[PDB]
Amino acid sequence: KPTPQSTFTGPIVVDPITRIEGHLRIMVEVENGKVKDAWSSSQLFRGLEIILKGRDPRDAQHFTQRACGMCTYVHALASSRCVDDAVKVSIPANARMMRNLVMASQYLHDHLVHFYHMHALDWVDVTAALKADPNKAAKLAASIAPARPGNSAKALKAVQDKLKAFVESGQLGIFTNAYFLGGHKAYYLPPEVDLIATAHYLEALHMQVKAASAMAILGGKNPHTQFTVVGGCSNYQGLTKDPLANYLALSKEVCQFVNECYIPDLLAVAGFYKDWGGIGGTSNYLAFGEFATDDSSPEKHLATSQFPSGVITGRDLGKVDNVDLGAIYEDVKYSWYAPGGDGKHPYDGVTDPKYTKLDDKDHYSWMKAPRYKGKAMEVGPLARTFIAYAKGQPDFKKVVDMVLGKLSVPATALHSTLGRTAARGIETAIVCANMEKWIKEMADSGAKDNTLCAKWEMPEESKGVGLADAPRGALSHWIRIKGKKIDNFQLVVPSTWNLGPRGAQGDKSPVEEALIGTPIADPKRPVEILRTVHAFDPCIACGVH
Amino acid sequence: AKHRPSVVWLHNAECTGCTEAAIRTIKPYIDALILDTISLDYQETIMAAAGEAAEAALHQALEGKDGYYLVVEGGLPTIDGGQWGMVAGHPMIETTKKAAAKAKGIICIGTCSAYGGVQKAKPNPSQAKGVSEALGVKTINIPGCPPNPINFVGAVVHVLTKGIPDLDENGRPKLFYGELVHDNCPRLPHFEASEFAPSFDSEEAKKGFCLYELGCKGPVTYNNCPKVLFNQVNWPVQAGHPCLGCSEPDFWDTMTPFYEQG
Ligand code: SF4
Ligand code: SF4
Ligand code: FCO
Ligand code: F3S
Ligand SMILES: [O-][O-]
Ligand SMILES: [Mg+2]
Ligand code: NI
Repeated sequence: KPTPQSTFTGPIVVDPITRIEGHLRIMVEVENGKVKDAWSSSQLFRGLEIILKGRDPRDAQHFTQRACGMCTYVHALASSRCVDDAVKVSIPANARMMRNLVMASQYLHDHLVHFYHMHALDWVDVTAALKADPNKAAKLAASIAPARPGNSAKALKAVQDKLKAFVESGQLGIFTNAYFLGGHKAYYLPPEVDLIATAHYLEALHMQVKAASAMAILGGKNPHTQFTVVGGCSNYQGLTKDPLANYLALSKEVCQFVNECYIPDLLAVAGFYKDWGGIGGTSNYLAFGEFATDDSSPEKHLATSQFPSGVITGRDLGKVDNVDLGAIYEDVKYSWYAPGGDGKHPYDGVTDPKYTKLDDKDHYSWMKAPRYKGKAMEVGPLARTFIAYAKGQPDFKKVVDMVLGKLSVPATALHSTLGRTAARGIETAIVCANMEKWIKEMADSGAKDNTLCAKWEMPEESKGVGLADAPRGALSHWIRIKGKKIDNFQLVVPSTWNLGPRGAQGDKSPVEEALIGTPIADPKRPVEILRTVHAFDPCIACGVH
Repeated sequence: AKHRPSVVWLHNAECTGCTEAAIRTIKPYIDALILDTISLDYQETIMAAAGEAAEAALHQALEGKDGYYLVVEGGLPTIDGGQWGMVAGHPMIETTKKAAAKAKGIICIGTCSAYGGVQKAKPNPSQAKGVSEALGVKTINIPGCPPNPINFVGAVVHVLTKGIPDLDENGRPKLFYGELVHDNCPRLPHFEASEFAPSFDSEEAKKGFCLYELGCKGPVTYNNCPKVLFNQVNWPVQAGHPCLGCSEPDFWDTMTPFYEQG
């Protein structure tokens, strides 16, 4: 140490932000090598909310699922919950269990892909892996992870040889112009750790396939599930023995990789980048919760979520408030929408696109700015972890403390880009610890009774909300039904919360705030920006829709 | 000749489900594909470079002496001179136009790039278009929302090793899109027998009755889903859910309401 930082004063623009879903432009002002101001500028509008107007509420889930194929399913889920609430139907227990299991599978797939295939290349210098002695690397792996044949010297040599032949070809493909090429002051890992991380990167490419297969057993296919219907689910087969046996067998494989590779890799990296525990923190966290034992209504979801709901303000872990769905609103002051749209509760949501120009400081994103009682809210794994931790949820309490110990850091160190990164693994491990219980619960239940869908009636006029905590955080779909058709349909999506622009008071969003104080080792290659941005796991297609 | 054929992959107005679908390939797995078979020279979802470095990577690929194949994901938003969809400060339509110009071949992965997709559904606020419509050139269309990785990687390999595969009237390879979903559906005997589920809770649904009365578009949809399945395990009708017709052009407007045949 300490943290490398240049003397750079001037603007930096990073467009495209790669290794995210969707099209993001980040603009920063740097002074003396640290970010002093930031702008999160979403670069694509599609307008699903506009498209949904006048349509059959039953169609909504199929349209809104295409908000994003990275977090596939979650919008279908939120839409189905939303419509179920609007028609006042209570889904059968089996439907609740199946919908929640699919969410679980989505968490596993999503977090595994994000860490390795989106995030790791900010921390891991792949070309440095070619400097590693494979025997020295095998030894280090034994000292930072469980025993596994994949971490043998022979297995790490084969990876190195594959990578070497690739690099020696001159066709670097996805590594062309990487920020780590030729070395970079902000990359700290020993070549041995780079080799290990890179080996797992390749394995994870195979493992995500299995994670998706497990999900498709219940979901019909992945990406873009097709088993939810108003009133529950269609997939009677997903309640039977052999499919659930295969589902559990695939999930156990996935979870073994989470525990053998992902968490150990996350902790290894975390140990080297401990300075990142003082970088990229925010203050307010919101979760709708997930994995409820009672999904009969949004209020029951909020109250019975096994990953609990709640609101933390000012890092005050002694005061988790209940979620007030009436206190959610979206601003458009700094967004590419017509004037007069500020402060709208999603039931009164307005989506009226109005583009101005690139880098217009008054209008600089296609995302709305969701606010809660006036406050920007961080959502996602870190928000969930803090809320669960503050509430004494036993699994979260155990895992957070395992992490705080291994890293010898106080919980306050989690209010950071490192915490945000670590939180994602923490919850992945907890989903994993719960799979067999959840699967068994549904197997037993579906054996006894295979009811999966409830009877319901389309009302003439109504409204509903569907809540979910997607892999990236608190997701809500809000419908108004009039003449049995969609009158208003608004999505308020985790990346909207996290990566939206300033609100009506000119207050920075969580990513914008997190970026303040980012040191920049090399302005030509600002990986630090990527580290923080990527830690939020941005989805611009989600955020803007 | 040791050189791996260069592939440039552009993301336009898309949800990334097509990128996600491609990486579900197992014949070969994606690592093998990009290490042994092709040179994936630009792909925003997974590439290391960002910002100007990513933009230089693209330009390097487009100027490659051996040329490149273009994969396009997403439709093209054309309103306000293409400015509702921008990368690196440039309208998506401009960049795709430029990449297409010298491309050896253009593969549109997904219904969005093939035909316009979800953002083109009425009232099409962004004035989104399919690639062929936007650029005025024939594209190889691998539709579906998303397509099966079998169909995309299949097409990709075919193009590089064999040439342009035989295309149907909507530019879809006949290898994959030459048959109706319905003609290979295990529920076909129920359809023939007029045994339809009237609702998802019905005993008929529980018994695996045909889903036509519930809006299944299998009978008007060309795709290979029942034959090859997804993720090696399932497909929508097997999961008790009607086909939405997601491989047909403009299905968001032609196949809706999804739960009706009206
Ligand atoms: S075709 Fe479907 S899955 Fe592919 S980018 Fe478009 S909306 Fe997403
Ligand atoms: S479920 Fe659909 S594809 Fe199968 S027989 Fe019935 S109408 Fe045809
Ligand atoms: N997780 C996720 Fe996608 C985002 N942001 C959603 O909802
Ligand atoms: S909805 Fe699409 S994925 Fe196949 S089953 Fe129908 S064509
Ligand atoms: O991913 O949202
Ligand atoms: Mg919205
Ligand atoms: Ni998403």
